[PDB]
Amino acid sequence: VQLVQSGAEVRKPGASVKVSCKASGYTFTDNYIHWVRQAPGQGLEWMGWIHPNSGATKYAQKFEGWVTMTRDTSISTVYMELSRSRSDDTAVYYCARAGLHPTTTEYYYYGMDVWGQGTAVTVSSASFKGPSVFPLAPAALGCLVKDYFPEPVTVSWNSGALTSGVHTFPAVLQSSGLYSLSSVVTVPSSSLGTQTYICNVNHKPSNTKVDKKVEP
Amino acid sequence: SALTQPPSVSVAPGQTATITCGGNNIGRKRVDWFQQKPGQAPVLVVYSGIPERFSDSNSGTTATLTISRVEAGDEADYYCQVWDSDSDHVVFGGGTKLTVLGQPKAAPSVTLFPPSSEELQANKATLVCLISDFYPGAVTVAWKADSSPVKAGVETTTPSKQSNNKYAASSYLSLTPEQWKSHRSYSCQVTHEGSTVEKTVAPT
Repeated sequence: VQLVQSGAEVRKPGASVKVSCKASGYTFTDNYIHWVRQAPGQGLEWMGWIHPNSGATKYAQKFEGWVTMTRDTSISTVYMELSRSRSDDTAVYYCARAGLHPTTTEYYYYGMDVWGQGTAVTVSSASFKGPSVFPLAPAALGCLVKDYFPEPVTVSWNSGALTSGVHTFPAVLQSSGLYSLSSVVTVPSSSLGTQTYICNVNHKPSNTKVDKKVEP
Repeated sequence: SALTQPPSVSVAPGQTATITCGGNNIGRKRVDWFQQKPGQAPVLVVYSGIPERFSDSNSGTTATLTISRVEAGDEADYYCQVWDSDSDHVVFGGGTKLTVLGQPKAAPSVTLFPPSSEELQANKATLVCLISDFYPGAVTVAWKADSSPVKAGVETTTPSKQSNNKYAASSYLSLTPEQWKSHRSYSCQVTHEGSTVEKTVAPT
């Protein structure tokens, strides 16, 4: 039994996100399905559960009124859309199934045993932008992809020919809302002038891919 | 209607880790335990003879999961939850960052690049301090320019581990082009476990 959630989401404030949780491997109407939400780099927080059979909804205290949890049964999937999102709602949302059967008759609450992948939802007021790649001259070489959104930019060197010393770093989100990352590759000092290195920064969301060259 | 969990716990490999989840009237309730390795979704923990590393134990007031014979694959966050029958809330814990301190120290190699020549044609400047292969995680980074610290525009990454299981981070210092050409030299004074590494660049 495995749960499959929807793809990653990136929406501006005011736009609605819908995370679908698909269940395969059991009688769909058997047990509950909860929706734990994890903030960026923080602890888990409960959102509520939905019984796919009856269709009832039980929402958490701070998640009521703006979170609607639906069910389909026909496609054997569960939803959890949030109409009119906000910039503080950026988080990784998780669906779970209460598959654990109680070890006692006193406390008959099924525990979460099967967990979905986790649809990383990112909500921010920034508009899409393409990374401007600059060369970092020199031993160690380097590249700079500056001021871009939304994550991710996939950086490799020489169209995948180089993997020895490449160490593409993590993006440092600036105050303006635009990300920025650098990629450095240590190449032998004797080779400079006898080898051409090219950044292969490729940013699909902005449809911007540039093979810029690093030269002294 | 709350559950307490310590923020950090450091245990040597092969020892015994003891995580606590403090509630009240939790004797009847059975607290489930979770394990969220970084990135991946949390996986619900499930407990001579058949040897057992994990033992779920509850004792009325504070229920403590005990990890025995700590392995490197146990380094993760651990959570606890229970159904509040009184208030009808499943209450999660704060999560305990179990850190396995088996790996030894490693001085951080620092690489610093000056503003690109193409940057300055756009009338903008951005230096870049790159600290790689550090350990454990302390990387206090300070920006000194022309023998004076510069704090305006310094932006540093929060440390994140890498493929070699050593932690590396980065720091950027946006600047005006007229200011960058004015001073004689710049420096990225990175401090780590009391030891400071420094690289210097100049407007050539």
